[PDB]
Amino acid sequence: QSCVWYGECGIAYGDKRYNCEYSGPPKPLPKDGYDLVQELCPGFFFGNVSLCCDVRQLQTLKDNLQLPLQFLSRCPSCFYNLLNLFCELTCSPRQSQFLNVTATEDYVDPVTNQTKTNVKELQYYVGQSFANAMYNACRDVEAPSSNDKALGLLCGKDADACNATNWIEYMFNKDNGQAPFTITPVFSDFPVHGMEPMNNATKGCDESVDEVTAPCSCQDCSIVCGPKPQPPPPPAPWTILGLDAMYVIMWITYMAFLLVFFGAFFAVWCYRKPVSAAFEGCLRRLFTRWGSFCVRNPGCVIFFSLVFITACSSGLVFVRVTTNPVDLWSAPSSQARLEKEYFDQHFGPFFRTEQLIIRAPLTDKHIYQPYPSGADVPFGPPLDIQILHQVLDLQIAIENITASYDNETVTLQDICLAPLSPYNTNCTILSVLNYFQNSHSVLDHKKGDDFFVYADYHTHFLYCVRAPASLNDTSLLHDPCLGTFGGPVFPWLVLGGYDDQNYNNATALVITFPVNNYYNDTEKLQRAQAWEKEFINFVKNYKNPNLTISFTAERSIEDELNRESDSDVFTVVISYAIMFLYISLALGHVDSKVSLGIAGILIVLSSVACSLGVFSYIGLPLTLIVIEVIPFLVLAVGVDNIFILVQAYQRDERLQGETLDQQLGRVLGEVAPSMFLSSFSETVAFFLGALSVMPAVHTFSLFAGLAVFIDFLLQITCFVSLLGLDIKRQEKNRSCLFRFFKNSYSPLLLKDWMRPIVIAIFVGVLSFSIAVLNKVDIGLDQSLSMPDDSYMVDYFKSISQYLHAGPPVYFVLEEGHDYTSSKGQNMVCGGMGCNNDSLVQQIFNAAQLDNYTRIGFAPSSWIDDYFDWVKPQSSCCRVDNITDQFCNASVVDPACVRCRPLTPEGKQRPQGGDFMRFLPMFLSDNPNPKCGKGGHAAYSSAVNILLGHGTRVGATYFMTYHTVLQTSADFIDALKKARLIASNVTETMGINGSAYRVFPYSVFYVFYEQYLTIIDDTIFNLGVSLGAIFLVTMVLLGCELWSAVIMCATIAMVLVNMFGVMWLWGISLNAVSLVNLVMSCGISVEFCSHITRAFTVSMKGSRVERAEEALAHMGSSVFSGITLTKFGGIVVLAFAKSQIFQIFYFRMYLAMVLLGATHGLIFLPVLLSYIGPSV
Ligand SMILES: *[C@@H]1O[C@H](CO)[C@@H](O[C@@H]2O[C@H](CO)[C@@H](O)[C@H](O[C@H]3O[C@H](CO)[C@@H](O)[C@H](O)[C@@H]3O)[C@H]2NC(C)=O)[C@H](O)[C@H]1NC(C)=O
Ligand SMILES: *[C@@H]1O[C@H](CO)[C@@H](O[C@@H]2O[C@H](CO)[C@@H](O[C@@H]3O[C@H](CO)[C@@H](O)[C@H](O)[C@@H]3O)[C@H](O)[C@H]2NC(C)=O)[C@H](O)[C@H]1NC(C)=O
Ligand SMILES: *[C@@H]1O[C@H](CO)[C@@H](O[C@H]2O[C@H](CO)[C@@H](O)[C@H](O)[C@H]2NC(C)=O)[C@H](O)[C@H]1NC(C)=O
Ligand SMILES: *[C@@H]1O[C@H](CO)[C@@H](O[C@H]2O[C@H](CO)[C@@H](O)[C@H](O)[C@H]2NC(C)=O)[C@H](O)[C@H]1NC(C)=O
Ligand SMILES: CC(C)CCC[C@@H](C)[C@H]1CC[C@H]2[C@@H]3CC=C4C[C@@H](O)CC[C@]4(C)[C@H]3CC[C@]12C
Ligand SMILES: CC(C)CCC[C@@H](C)[C@H]1CC[C@H]2[C@@H]3CC=C4C[C@@H](O)CC[C@]4(C)[C@H]3CC[C@]12C
Ligand SMILES: *[C@@H]1O[C@H](CO)[C@@H](O)[C@H](O)[C@H]1NC(C)=O
Ligand SMILES: *[C@@H]1O[C@H](CO)[C@@H](O)[C@H](O)[C@H]1NC(C)=O
Ligand SMILES: *[C@@H]1O[C@H](CO)[C@@H](O)[C@H](O)[C@H]1NC(C)=O
Ligand SMILES: *[C@@H]1O[C@H](CO)[C@@H](O)[C@H](O)[C@H]1NC(C)=O
Ligand SMILES: *[C@@H]1O[C@H](CO)[C@@H](O)[C@H](O)[C@H]1NC(C)=O
Ligand SMILES: *[C@@H]1O[C@H](CO)[C@@H](O)[C@H](O)[C@H]1NC(C)=O
Ligand SMILES: *[C@@H]1O[C@H](CO)[C@@H](O)[C@H](O)[C@H]1NC(C)=O
Ligand SMILES: *[C@@H]1O[C@H](CO)[C@@H](O)[C@H](O)[C@H]1NC(C)=O
Ligand SMILES: *[C@@H]1O[C@H](CO)[C@@H](O)[C@H](O)[C@H]1NC(C)=O
Repeated sequence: QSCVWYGECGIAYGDKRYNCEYSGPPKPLPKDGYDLVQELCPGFFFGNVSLCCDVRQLQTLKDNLQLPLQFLSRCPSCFYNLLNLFCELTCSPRQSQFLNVTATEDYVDPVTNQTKTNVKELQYYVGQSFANAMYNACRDVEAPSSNDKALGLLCGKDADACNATNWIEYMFNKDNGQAPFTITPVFSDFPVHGMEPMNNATKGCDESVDEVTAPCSCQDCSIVCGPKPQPPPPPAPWTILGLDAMYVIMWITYMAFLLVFFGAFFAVWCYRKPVSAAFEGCLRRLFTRWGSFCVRNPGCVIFFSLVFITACSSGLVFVRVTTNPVDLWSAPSSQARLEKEYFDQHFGPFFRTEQLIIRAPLTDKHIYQPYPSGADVPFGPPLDIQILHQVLDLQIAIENITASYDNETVTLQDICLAPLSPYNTNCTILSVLNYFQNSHSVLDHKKGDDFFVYADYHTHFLYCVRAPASLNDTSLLHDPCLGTFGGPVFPWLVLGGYDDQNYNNATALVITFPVNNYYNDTEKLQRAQAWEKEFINFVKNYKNPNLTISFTAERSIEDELNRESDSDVFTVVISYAIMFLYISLALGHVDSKVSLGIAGILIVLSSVACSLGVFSYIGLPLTLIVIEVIPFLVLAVGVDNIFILVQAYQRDERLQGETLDQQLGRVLGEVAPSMFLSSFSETVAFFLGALSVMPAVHTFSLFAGLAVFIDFLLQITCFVSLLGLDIKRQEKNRSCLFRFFKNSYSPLLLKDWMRPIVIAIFVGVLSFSIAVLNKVDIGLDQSLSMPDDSYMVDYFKSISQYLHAGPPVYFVLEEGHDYTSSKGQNMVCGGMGCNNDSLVQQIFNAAQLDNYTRIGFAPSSWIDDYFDWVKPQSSCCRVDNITDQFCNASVVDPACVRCRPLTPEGKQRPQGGDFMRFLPMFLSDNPNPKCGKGGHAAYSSAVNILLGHGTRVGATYFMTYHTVLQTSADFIDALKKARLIASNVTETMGINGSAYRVFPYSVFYVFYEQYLTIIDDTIFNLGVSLGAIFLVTMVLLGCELWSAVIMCATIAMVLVNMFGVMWLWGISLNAVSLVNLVMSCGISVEFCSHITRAFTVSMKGSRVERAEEALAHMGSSVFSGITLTKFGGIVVLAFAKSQIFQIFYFRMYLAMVLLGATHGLIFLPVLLSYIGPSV
């Protein structure tokens, strides 16, 4: 056997040369084009080659394969068979078996006068199962900038009826203009004329060609791609018989309660036919004696108390204020905080983002019609050419801003981040104008002639939203849309308002300005914030009636909070003014107590300032929010104690010749145990609520506890002396409620029929509260912490309404992994031979779910890219022969050799020291137009290399994006499921011990890690505070366990009803809701204590009469003392300016006050009447 048509001497036209005829033996290859044999069909290299082939023939094949390579190279198993059909067809060693030249003519040589016979025509025998396996396996390849089949672009006609036999005929036909001579294919599967066609092994778009080349994608093949994944949605509601299954357990219980209760009443109604006294007695004596002492030594007492106030409150000179949200809302040692500490150290902190959500309301969508052919494509309003010009103008102007600072200018070019610098230094700007490179000329330049435009910016947009990483349009335009900074711009980051793939339909435009964030550096942060201030002002004052901008900045939340935290002290001052007005006129009724009310307010403010100052000395910084919510609470408690004491005296009648000290000592000894119990129960409650892990609640709790305690002490002391002085005064000229409570309310409430109704109603409300308890929301909106008139609220609305991607995620593989071994790479890979449970594959599956696991996009790993780069076929890597230095992809090719040898052993992955030998050059590679993307603009940051000792790799991350996250529920779900993925990877890696582990890092993790344990945090906090209250009460009130248990049960009822009100007004259970509940459990005592003690210490006959006696006596002071004061306070606060107050403090306080009032003054009377301790 032998080949024909050897060499290429003839010429058809242009460069087309008819191959020369030569029917001799197959020519041993010259050892010269060994590389070509490894590129065209490596199936020939088993050296004795004896190939009929010629290198000018190999290179003219390669020249013809440019467009087929461009289309079918997407799926290697396809372009592989196509090659099998051409290499064998041209210079296979048994060419004569399946070939027969027909037409040949002399070719005169202008060099030798020697006639060389050209091959004008011949037939090529192709199997039918071969043409069938080829077309059917390549028929699915889609084209770029379209959703057609690449055969639609390679048949020469519509892709709907290009059969498999005709297309090969057209490919071999010179009628297209590419084939140098037309070949008539014969598709016979059996040897005819003694001529048997070629039938080599064949591979479809599903099977892979080599142990390193992944199969074709289901984008370009329909058979490879199967059933989608699906998670099971568990609601986990019990729903016993149709309803919440908690609505029924309670309704069922309540009916049982009402029957077992009225079935005992209506059942009896027919039946008509040293251990305690020793500690409670020394306190009375001590307090009487001390009150007498303070009443007869007023000068010394008041002077020492003022000296104490100043000595303690002068530490307010060292006051520091914390405004950085991380320190406020993040525990200094939480798991997420430690992960953020680890990420900022090895990869540098996450950058600062300044978004811009532009929208064009004044415009309608328009249609784009392709000239040659194609369905109509509608474009959203903002993708209009005029709107694009105006947005480009806005962006180019946003780049000017300089915002001088510290006597020096600070330009964006200076503060923004440029990944690949100092080679390219423009910087990262993520706008849809980067597809055109921010150029009016590039945006307007058209490539058509009158009556039609060939290409347009519509065409460019459509091509690169499909392929945003190209370096040229390569389709009648030949322009890249990679971006001025170098690196792709993903269409989901620069657009919004479209529908699930149709970036044509985008209704909004997103524009991001990434800025470097610095780790332990303040001049740079000051510089960035100084630029951001001017950016904000500019964007705020830009008019442009054609656009509706929703903007933000990294420093905008902090600015918003410093503006709301100073806009309500103007609120707190009116509150104290109304408190003083009420206190001055109501404290007894020149029967006016204005002088005494002023003294009480000054003692209270003194207590506030003193608390703040002592803790400033200790070093706890102020949150300025506390400094605003603390005064209200302290005023409430102080006014209650003052009124109790002053009124028991006012209501006290003097024995025989008593001057002043004896009466005051007697009144204080009989009133102090109660005031002391209330003050201590609240101090302990508050201090104990200062145990959670949140610096804002921690410090607030501490501050408020100390202020209340110090205020109690200072009041009881300076104020009892000053009360003695003022009582002496006025006795030289220098009740209507009590009648009611005893006269018409106490008797009514305690009748024998009204009591069962009241108890039933209150137990019913408690049952309701227990039923709807577990339906309380969890978390904070993050949009309600802002005023109403702010632009951040609008920005959050715009996000929720338009954006499609969320915050980026980094799956940080900690330091300690190998990376220099087959298995060490398989654990990390998302590739050919490495495992199916690897990190990248697991993140890929998670992204495939995208609703269950809130991870939206593929990992975009660096090791997969590195391997693609190092593969010899790619050829991007190329070293100098003598220097072992990185030869760029654009080089004269003087002496640079390929990095990996092009052999079967070199095809494998670089497992040994070549990995770490070539990795740095990759990470230093730039985006070369001939090579590709390079590994500098995307992975230089993502890979850490330790110098020396073999240059072992450090910590690396694989960053993907979250899905649009709109609510606290969304954020907590994202955190949880990211943790799940990380734990799976950590498990699968099978680490010896816990030397290292994978963990995900996102910006909001520190702010949302508290809601993964907030429920157990609430349980612990509430239980501990209530047990502390219980113990303090059962100790201080004597030793009666019955009174203490009744009071504790009433406060627990109050808390449960607090949770009911939470559910009912839409308050969430965050660390603020939790602080207020743990506080309320401490304020309830202030109500529940007076009534129960007035009941306990009484020696009348029946339970009803004891109840009415306690009600009259103490409740006349309790309704006027605590209720009205706290009510005036809350009604002034109802008009807030910061949202969080007006929602949580106002609602929580109104609920607490009115709930405690009702419980105390009604349910305590009746419950004691029924089951109170006898004596
Ligand atoms: C989201 O974008 C897609 C396309 O990117 C929109 O699909 C197109 O819908 C518009 C609506 O008018 C059609 O103009 C267009 O269909 C055109 O071409 C067909 C081809 O025969 C023609 O018969 C029609 O008359 C029309 O000219 C749609 N494109 C196709 C065929 O896919 C989709 O509607 C967008 N979503 C929204 C909210 O509009
Ligand atoms: C992932 O996100 C959500 C899953 O919660 C899915 O949302 C897609 O589109 C909108 C979202 O607002 C919803 O639309 C659906 O439209 C059809 C129209 O016929 C309607 O019959 C459905 O009842 C539903 O309203 C829907 O949440 C969702 N659509 C579908 C078909 O799921 C999204 O689809 C999810 N991704 C995948 C791949 O399912
Ligand atoms: C077509 O099939 C033939 C089968 O002989 C291939 O020829 C080689 O087959 C093996 C590699 O595929 C070699 O190990 C054999 O040495 C060699 N067989 C012969 C001719 O003796 C041929 O390579 C196939 N086509 C391609 C893709 O090269
Ligand atoms: C971004 O980098 C490009 C080069 O990569 C810089 O060069 C540009 O300079 C002018 C912009 O002011 C344009 O007129 C040039 O066309 C453009 N270079 C090329 C190749 O055309 C440019 O200065 C950088 N920034 C901007 C804003 O373009
Ligand atoms: C417009 C489309 C159809 C063109 C793509 C098909 C082209 C690239 C195919 C069809 C026929 C093929 C040619 C058939 C014959 C020869 C002669 C041989 O000694 C070198 C390869 C060469 C030159 C082939 C190059 C690739 C080729 C030209
Ligand atoms: C209110 C009492 C307990 C004092 C505490 C005041 C401060 C610490 C509270 C009040 C409002 C709160 C903010 C509410 C909203 C947000 C936006 C969110 O994306 C980050 C947390 C952050 C920033 C919270 C941090 C904590 C916060 C600032
Ligand atoms: C090739 O693939 C096509 C795709 O539909 C299929 O119809 C055809 O049967 C396949 N060829 C076979 C099975 O021989
Ligand atoms: C703003 O930018 C324009 C264009 O880059 C430039 O001409 C001008 O000097 C810059 N500064 C201005 C306008 O103050
Ligand atoms: C910067 O400071 C120097 C010295 O204080 C001063 O002379 C100079 O004017 C300042 N820069 C500008 C722009 O004014
Ligand atoms: C895109 O198109 C050209 C072909 O004209 C290609 O060679 C190159 O990769 C890109 N253009 C340039 C000028 O490099
Ligand atoms: C809006 O766009 C038009 C486009 O012609 C322009 O003339 C106008 O100045 C822009 N701003 C407006 C109308 O406020
Ligand atoms: C996954 O793990 C290995 C590698 O593929 C294999 O033993 C197993 O069958 C695979 N199965 C799936 C579903 O990935
Ligand atoms: C490249 O280096 C090899 C290694 O010794 C050497 O044999 C070869 O001659 C060198 N070629 C050139 C062009 O420097
Ligand atoms: C390519 O590498 C050469 C090596 O010296 C360098 O001079 C040139 O600037 C590089 N071009 C790129 C990275 O685009
Ligand atoms: C984590 O892995 C388990 C099996 O080990 C699997 O059941 C679960 O779905 C995985 N979680 C994901 C993929 O979020």
